Amino acid sequence: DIQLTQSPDSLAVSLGERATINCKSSQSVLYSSINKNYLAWYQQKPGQPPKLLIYWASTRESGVPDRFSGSGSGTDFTLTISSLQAEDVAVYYCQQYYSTPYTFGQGTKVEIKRTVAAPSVFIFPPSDEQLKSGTASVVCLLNNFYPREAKVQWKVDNALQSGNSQESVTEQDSKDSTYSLSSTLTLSKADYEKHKVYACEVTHQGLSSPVTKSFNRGEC
Amino acid sequence: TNLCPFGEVFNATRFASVYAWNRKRISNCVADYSVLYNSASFSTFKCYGVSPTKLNDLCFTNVYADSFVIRGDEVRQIAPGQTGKIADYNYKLPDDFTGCVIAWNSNNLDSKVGGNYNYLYRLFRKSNLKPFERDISTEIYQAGSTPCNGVEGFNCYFPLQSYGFQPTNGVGYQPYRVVVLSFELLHAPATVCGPKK
Amino acid sequence: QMQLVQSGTEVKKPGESLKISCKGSGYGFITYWIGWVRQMPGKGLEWMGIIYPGDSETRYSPSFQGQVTISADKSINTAYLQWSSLKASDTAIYYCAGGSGISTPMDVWGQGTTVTVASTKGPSVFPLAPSSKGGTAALGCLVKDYFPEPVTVSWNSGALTSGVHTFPAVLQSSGLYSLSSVVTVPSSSLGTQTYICNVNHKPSNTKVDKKVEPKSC
Repeated sequence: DIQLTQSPDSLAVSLGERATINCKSSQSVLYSSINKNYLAWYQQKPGQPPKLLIYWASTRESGVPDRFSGSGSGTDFTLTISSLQAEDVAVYYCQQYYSTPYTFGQGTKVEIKRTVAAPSVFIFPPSDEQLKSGTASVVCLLNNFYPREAKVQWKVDNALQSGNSQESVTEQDSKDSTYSLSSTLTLSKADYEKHKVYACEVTHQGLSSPVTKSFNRGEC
Repeated sequence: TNLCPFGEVFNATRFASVYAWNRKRISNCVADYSVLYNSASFSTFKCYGVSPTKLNDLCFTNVYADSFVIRGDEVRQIAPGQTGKIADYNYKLPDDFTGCVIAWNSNNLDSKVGGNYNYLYRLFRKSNLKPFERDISTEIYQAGSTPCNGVEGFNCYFPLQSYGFQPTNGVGYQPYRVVVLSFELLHAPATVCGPKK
Repeated sequence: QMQLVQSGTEVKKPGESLKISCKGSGYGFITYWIGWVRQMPGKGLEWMGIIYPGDSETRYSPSFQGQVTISADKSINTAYLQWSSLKASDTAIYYCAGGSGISTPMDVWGQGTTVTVASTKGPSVFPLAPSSKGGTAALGCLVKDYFPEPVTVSWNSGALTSGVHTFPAVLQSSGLYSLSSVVTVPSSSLGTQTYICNVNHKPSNTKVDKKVEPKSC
């Protein structure tokens, strides 16, 4: 029973440069009859079925660019994307097909590395419709930035909020290699009408100091 | 011009008993394996270690075609890791087998009204076959303490039985023809290539 | 050559049984083994088992031994995979995948079938209305309190894709999904151009078109 560890788990590399992913198997996968290692590489993108890119360690499936290549023997294998491109961002798995049960690695995510960029920040107050139903959702948007790391702090009348908000981040944009982020503050209609200043404070690398955005309840 | 002669293996008029299984060596030709898999006239096409749809741009040092006769219930016995009369005493595959097992019914071909009795199998041997071994010996099998002297008798068996292929037989007691394509790659030239390279 | 067509998407209730199919279209199907892979939301690939339809030889992965049944019907080049009792934890996409040969690469896949086990709810849609406060300004729509995934969103009936971000859904602690779609647009557009977000939720049979505009004050 054969187990595979990939690494790294995440990998950022600049447009045009070379990504290498490693795969370790806990046992050999060499057939002697034909001198060939029984290991494949797949790529997967959202909403799509795995694509096969390389089999027998180091052979290229149809429809795969020449910049993909595989090597290795015994227990150490490598996928190499040279001249990384935009559409090459994706998750990559190594599978062994030496015997059943067949097994995959845990997956390596591959992103592009670009120059820092500060987010455009917006904030939205709850609709009036949502407030009829007794909840209040305060959204903060951070648009088109990188890198992904970014402290976002909710404040309500200048009180720091905690464990009443969730974040969500987009796929890296294909064209410009940016992310965007939503944070969302939830509280009761009662609790939202008790305070005045709703503020979202963004810290980031591309901002030399924290940007805040705010509104006062029921103004415009 | 020099296509590989899979015809004269798969469409041979007479086959061979499983104990005396036949091997054809394939060499200095180009193999069109699509002829195989685009046929609508097999019941089983089980490939281990290789994808027959992906070896017409590949080359091997040698290809072997093994041909013989068995019975329905026995086809699932030509296959790595198997045991039974045929896997143990007749024809053995290795556990790291690389190649295909192709099989079809041959009742129209290998049955008579009187009962086909020219296809034989081995019924005992003093030990299991090694992979790709072939025993054709007809020495009496000694099943008890007392030694036979090439004589059939008590606890002393002749070691081949016939199959009883009658056209009215049950679905899996009829005969199937079998071909076993096996592939090697050495540190020596290749001579067996797909039409693509 | 071979294509694998898979059965459509399934919303079941916990307890119920389920059979999904994957039908091989192409010559040579005699040589094909078919495998089943599970992908749970957000997670990697798990191989579940494989079957050779010619004689219905079946291997499983120790994680799926007992828990599912991979059958096949060789007269219609179809493979099946089936539970007798679905749990919540069976929510996932299921890909069938084929190669001529065993111990060969899986080199053809179906586009997956998604299984939901769990009950349905439709989304509330609220406007995120832009600020007044020269440059460009942002709006969009909160899509809140639905199950399960997915919703699709587009803008102006699909006539504004530029500059849009629809965000991955997150599970609220009420067990329901919420999610935001936003677009940025020039700031002089908000007097003139109309902004509608269309929200589909197939599983609940809901379609919402929502009007978005500045809050008059």
